[PDB]
Amino acid sequence: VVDPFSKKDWYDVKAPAMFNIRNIGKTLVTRTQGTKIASDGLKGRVFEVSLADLQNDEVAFRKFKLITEDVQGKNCLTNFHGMDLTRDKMCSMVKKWQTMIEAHVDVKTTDGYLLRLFCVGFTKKRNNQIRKTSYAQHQQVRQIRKKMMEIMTREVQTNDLKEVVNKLIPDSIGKDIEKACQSIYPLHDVFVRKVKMLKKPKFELGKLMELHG
Amino acid sequence: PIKLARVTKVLGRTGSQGQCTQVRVEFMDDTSRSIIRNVKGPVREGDVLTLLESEREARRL
Amino acid sequence: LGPQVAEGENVFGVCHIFASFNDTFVHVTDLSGKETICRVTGGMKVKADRDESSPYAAMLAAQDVAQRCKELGITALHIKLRATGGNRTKTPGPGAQSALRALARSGMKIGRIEDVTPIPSDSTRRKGGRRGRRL
Amino acid sequence: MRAKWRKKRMRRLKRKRRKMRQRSK
Amino acid sequence: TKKRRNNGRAKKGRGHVQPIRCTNCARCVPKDKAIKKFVIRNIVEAAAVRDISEASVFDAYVLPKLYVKLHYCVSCAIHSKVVRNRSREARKDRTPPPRFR
RNA sequence: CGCAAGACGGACCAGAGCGAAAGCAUUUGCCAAGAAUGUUUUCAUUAAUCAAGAACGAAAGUCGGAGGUUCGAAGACGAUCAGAUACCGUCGUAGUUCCGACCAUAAACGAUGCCGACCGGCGAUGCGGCGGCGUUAUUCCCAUGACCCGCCGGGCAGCUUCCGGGAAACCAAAGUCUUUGGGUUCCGGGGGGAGUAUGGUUGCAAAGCUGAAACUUAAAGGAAUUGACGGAAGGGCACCACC
Ligand SMILES: [Mg+2]
Ligand SMILES: [Mg+2]
Ligand SMILES: [Mg+2]
Ligand SMILES: [Mg+2]
Ligand SMILES: [Mg+2]
Ligand SMILES: [Mg+2]
Ligand SMILES: [Mg+2]
Ligand SMILES: [Mg+2]
Ligand SMILES: [Mg+2]
Ligand SMILES: [Mg+2]
Ligand SMILES: [Mg+2]
Ligand SMILES: [Mg+2]
Ligand SMILES: [Mg+2]
Ligand SMILES: [Mg+2]
Ligand SMILES: [Mg+2]
Ligand SMILES: [Mg+2]
Ligand SMILES: [Mg+2]
Ligand SMILES: [Mg+2]
Ligand SMILES: [Mg+2]
Ligand SMILES: [Mg+2]
Ligand SMILES: [Mg+2]
Ligand SMILES: [Mg+2]
Ligand SMILES: [Mg+2]
Ligand SMILES: [Zn+2]
Repeated sequence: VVDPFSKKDWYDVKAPAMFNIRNIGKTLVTRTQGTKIASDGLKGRVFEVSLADLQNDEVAFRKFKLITEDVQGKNCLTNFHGMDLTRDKMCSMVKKWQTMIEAHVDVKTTDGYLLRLFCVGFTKKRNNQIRKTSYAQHQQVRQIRKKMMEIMTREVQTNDLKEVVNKLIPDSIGKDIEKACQSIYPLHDVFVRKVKMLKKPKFELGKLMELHG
Repeated sequence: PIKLARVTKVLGRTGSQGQCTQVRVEFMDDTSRSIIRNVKGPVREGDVLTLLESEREARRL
Repeated sequence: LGPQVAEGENVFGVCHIFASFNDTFVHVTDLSGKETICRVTGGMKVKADRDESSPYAAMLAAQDVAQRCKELGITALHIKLRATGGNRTKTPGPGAQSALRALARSGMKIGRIEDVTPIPSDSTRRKGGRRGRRL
Repeated sequence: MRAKWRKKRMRRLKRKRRKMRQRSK
Repeated sequence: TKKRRNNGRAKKGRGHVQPIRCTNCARCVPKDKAIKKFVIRNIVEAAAVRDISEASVFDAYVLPKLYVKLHYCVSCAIHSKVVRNRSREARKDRTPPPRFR
């Protein structure tokens, strides 16, 4: 009868200054009829963007969740809300004749952002190894998991969210964990695979404007 | 568009009763191109086939 | 009626393809997945319960949704392929591949493909009992 | 007859006897 | 008359193994006895590969793969012909079939 | 995009590990227990198997409380069918989950009691210990982790053998048996009646343990062989098959 898309308007959504590419696409929202404000419905939206769409030379199997925080006149301004890996990367990392070690921590940044970090690693077969399996004993697994937890804790609570995302973009935490765990048992495919937002500070416009420039 | 192709090699006999023939065909316009086709009727090497739709490919045996 | 975008740049959306063994869904949303552009199911095309999951119905639904979203101004689509998941099968239905190919036929640009089938770490008891479905 | 169902029939018959052959009687 | 020395399962030096559910019929079958199959395939089929490679916005964009673990009971494995009966002498041979060309 | 409840810990997960057996898989902490290996420590026969008597004992079931997501006996429907009171589909009650009391039964199986000695090879695998060129990490050094080549001791198994057994299938034990004796516990005597009746005993109940006879019958049964069949698998042929 009446077209619902004649009352729709298009907005442009921006990524924070941390990433090179800023325009991450567009979005749609119904105009304000006085009952419902378009801004209220516009906020709180989550976008999963591949890292290759945010940085030119970075990998594509790492995705970032960005949440709209403020609207500035046809310019939605987002903030970091999460990070994850693609399904096929995780499915191809897990193999049958090796050991997998996983760890998770809850760390609060200096600016109030509470994060939950997950890390995963796999035992690596030796170059001249003849034995089919590469299994780590339980005590070695516990040592490796503790080494993961301490490294993940020491790289978040000291820094703030802006530096945390900077470390997450190339995933230097995984490289540090992999290097530190060489003596216990060699590990490959070490990554921080998921990051969750647990508690946010009170919303501040100045913080967002500094985050976007 | 309609394309012409040349039969390069006869592969085998397909079909429930073996009525169809599986062959390899190369396009006249682009000699590099080659696909696998199912043909109805007697066909040998060197025949020219008229492909009304040249994108489809057949599951070889 | 749509975004003001230059010819060079492509407007992106997300296409959720739900391929079951009984029905097929092609859904188009914005990048946040909160706004629906067009949703067409395989049961709208064929007036029979047999052919809802057929490749033909999926092909028709893909063309319908492609035309509808091309009207509004979306030229490229990201693909989120989904199976039924849960306790049941993880294998996509027979309509997913045909729907995706038809969506490519209609001139739509294809973004990144991603599997989004829900996978439990462990779940409730599956329907059927100890001896399974005896047909 | 399957031995399991034969055993079940014997048990049901014994229960029926026990109900009829009351200890009070 | 025992048909197999290992009783058709892989249970050695333990009492109980937790059961899983057949992918086909949802029957409860012990994990060691069940027939497992790891399937790694392409999301798009052969023709769809060529159809999609032209319509993609990226250059040499690699299509994602599908990884599935399938569990079958004996009846479903036999009926689907993923497992067949063999000769009395050939039953002992437990080398996987030569799929590598 | 969030919230709430309950149940389960995928992939990694293996003819791998632990436990007397039932059985045991998210992280961390605490508590007590244990096998194996190392030992130029200590006691000095303290040992093996076991009537009586005890602890534990899947699932289902019973009695009280707490929760009830999923599944789901019974039940109500829709289909199928000559007929279905079944298989299939929609719902759904006990139950499935936790605590406290009962129940003591499974193809509870390696269908194979425990302790000890002897009797062929081979390659792996898990734990502990010992020895040795050489690659890697702890920026240097030993030393300790990851690999590599060996040896010893327990453990789960595998391949091979005219060791020898057996009716054979098969078994390095199911061998060392008419060339018959290492110790010890339980237990069988053609097939049915029948694990039934009765007595005793335990339990709230369901039922558990012990457990006959009258009568009837010339076979029942094990392993293997050749055929015939199969709504079992794979090949081949035929215009009295098809295309
Ligand atoms: Mg249907
Ligand atoms: Mg339907
Ligand atoms: Mg059947
Ligand atoms: Mg038999
Ligand atoms: Mg058992
Ligand atoms: Mg098997
Ligand atoms: Mg043991
Ligand atoms: Mg797990
Ligand atoms: Mg006793
Ligand atoms: Mg119980
Ligand atoms: Mg119970
Ligand atoms: Mg109760
Ligand atoms: Mg139900
Ligand atoms: Mg018994
Ligand atoms: Mg058994
Ligand atoms: Mg027994
Ligand atoms: Mg050994
Ligand atoms: Mg061990
Ligand atoms: Mg060792
Ligand atoms: Mg004797
Ligand atoms: Mg007798
Ligand atoms: Mg005739
Ligand atoms: Mg004819
Ligand atoms: Zn099955």
